[PDB]
Amino acid sequence: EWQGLMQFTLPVRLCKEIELFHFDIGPFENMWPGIFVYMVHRSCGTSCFELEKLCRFIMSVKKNYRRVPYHNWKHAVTVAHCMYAILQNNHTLFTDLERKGLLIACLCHDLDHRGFSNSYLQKFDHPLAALYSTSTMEQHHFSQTVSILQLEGHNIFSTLSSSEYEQVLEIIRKAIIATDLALYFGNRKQLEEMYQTGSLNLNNQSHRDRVIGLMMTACDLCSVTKLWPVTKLTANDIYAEFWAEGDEMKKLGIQPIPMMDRDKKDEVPQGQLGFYNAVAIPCYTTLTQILPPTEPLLKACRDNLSQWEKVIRGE
Ligand SMILES: Cn1ccc2ncnc(Oc3ccc(Nc4nc5ccccc5[nH]4)cc3)c21
Ligand SMILES: [Mg+2]
Ligand SMILES: [Zn+2]
Repeated sequence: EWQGLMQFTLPVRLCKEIELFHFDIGPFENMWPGIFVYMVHRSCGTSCFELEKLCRFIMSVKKNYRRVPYHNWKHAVTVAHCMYAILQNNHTLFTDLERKGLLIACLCHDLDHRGFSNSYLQKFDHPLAALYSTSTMEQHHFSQTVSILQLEGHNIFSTLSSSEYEQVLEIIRKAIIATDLALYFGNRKQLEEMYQTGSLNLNNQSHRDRVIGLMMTACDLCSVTKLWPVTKLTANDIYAEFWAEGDEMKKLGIQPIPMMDRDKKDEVPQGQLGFYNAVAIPCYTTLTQILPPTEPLLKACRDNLSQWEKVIRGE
């Protein structure tokens, strides 16, 4: 498996399209791992990692994604691609070590996701909720990454110094924890505060960490920044999984919130519009303000929002 991956070269007809924010990995399933290789080479250099160790890592990450409807291997690569495009349009603002870490983090941010929310696992007293009280799945996701890195021939940061190793693990740690949507609101409120007061300093490490946190959220939800046909199909995958979580509550004899209730299928468009306005728009809006080149994401988000309006209005 990892043998054929090293030989892979990306089709030339996709060299300029892959750089676009709205790029859809959808119809390139068996190219996905090589696409991640491509992106890492272009953003961090070809002589950044040993190819063998990197390919072993990608393949092990792949297999440790469960066959769930949304939080699966495809989602990982999609989030990784969004991050790539962000980093490519903001060349100088991020260090070499941050580029390596963030792309790895995006690929690993949902490792061994069971298809259940933190809310579900905490309610029903899951061993993972017993272990990690808050940001349950996210701490597991990172745990999983560490385990994979500590496998033989999988340590892709082996060439980095002892000091550089513990720095990139912290960058990875924070980026993955930040993908907990519950933490997003506080983060974005703080970043908006700093912008309008003009107290935002990118020399400030804790300010850097916050900006990165927002980038993680923006990449995580980047399905809303694709073209309407792609976005609509991704919406189907999210709800299929949400509804599967809903069914598991019904089997336990407990009625789930309408978001996860499949009998509330009609209220999906209204739920979507609400989500775009409350969560998606402010996200990409604040990100655009901090990183102006990321504007095509906001533009793309506005487009889809208006499409859900047409749905609600029946057009
Ligand atoms: C996580 N995620 C990543 C990308 C992405 N794209 C779209 N939706 C996402 O997640 C949701 C899904 C649903 C809701 N709300 C909701 N309210 C409802 C009320 C009734 C019925 C369904 C309802 N659904 C909010 C967020 C996405
Ligand atoms: Mg997650
Ligand atoms: Zn995710």
